[PDB]
Amino acid sequence: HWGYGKHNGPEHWHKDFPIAKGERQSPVDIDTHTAKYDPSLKPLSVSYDQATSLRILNNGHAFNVEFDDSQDKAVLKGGPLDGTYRLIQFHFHWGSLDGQGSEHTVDKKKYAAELHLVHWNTKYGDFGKAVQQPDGLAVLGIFLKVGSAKPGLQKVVDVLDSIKTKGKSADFTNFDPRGLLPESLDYWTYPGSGTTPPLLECVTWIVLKEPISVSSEQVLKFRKLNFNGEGEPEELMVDNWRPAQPLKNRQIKASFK
Ligand SMILES: O=c1cccccc1O
Ligand SMILES: [Zn+2]
Repeated sequence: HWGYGKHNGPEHWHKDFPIAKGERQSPVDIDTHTAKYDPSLKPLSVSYDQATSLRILNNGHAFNVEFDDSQDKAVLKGGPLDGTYRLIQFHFHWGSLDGQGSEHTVDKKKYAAELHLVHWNTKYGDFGKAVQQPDGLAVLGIFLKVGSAKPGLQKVVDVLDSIKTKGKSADFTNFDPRGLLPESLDYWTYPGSGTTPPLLECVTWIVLKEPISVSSEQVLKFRKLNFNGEGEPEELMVDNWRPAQPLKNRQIKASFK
């Protein structure tokens, strides 16, 4: 089955998921000079005050912090979006070394990691119906650089010992994802896809310009997780990023001058 190794990595995905070579795949390189300011974009509205986290799960490719999405509680709207998108989960992608790990790149620069806050369009009733639609998802992408610690990340780092291997979960209530956001909500946006199989082309990407800083100790702890299940040979969960894909017939728009 798919993964991030030599034999089952991103270059192989297209055999089981032909949409891998589709017209609006993600991630992409953001060429900052070629991304045009769009003064018709709105400010992003991130309303996470009532977000209810439930659980954290190692799914064998990342860890997901899952939210209760059965009511309108943690929503994204505005910016490029029409309508209301509900947060369902966040996760990260990261590297084996600080010099790589992000999925999106900025003028070919790779950040140490990238956070994805996944939201589904509430006009489609739930996540599963939303991923049958070209405007089903909105993903807020936030870059991580290594420097100062992010205090709001620490509750996540500290629970990872308890979900080391694939299939493990832990209760993870009362986690406030506002503590993962940078100061500025300036963003780039484009139409694209999920970045893991099944790579569905549902996503309005909203990629914040400002990274967050995390400490070397915080990212080191991500790197102790395992792709494998308990009792299987240990394979460190590192380099769980898909490289930049061809832009094709798309324009990346900037919310800022
Ligand atoms: O960020 C993601 C969002 C939606 C679907 C699939 C995979 C991802 O990494
Ligand atoms: Zn992701």
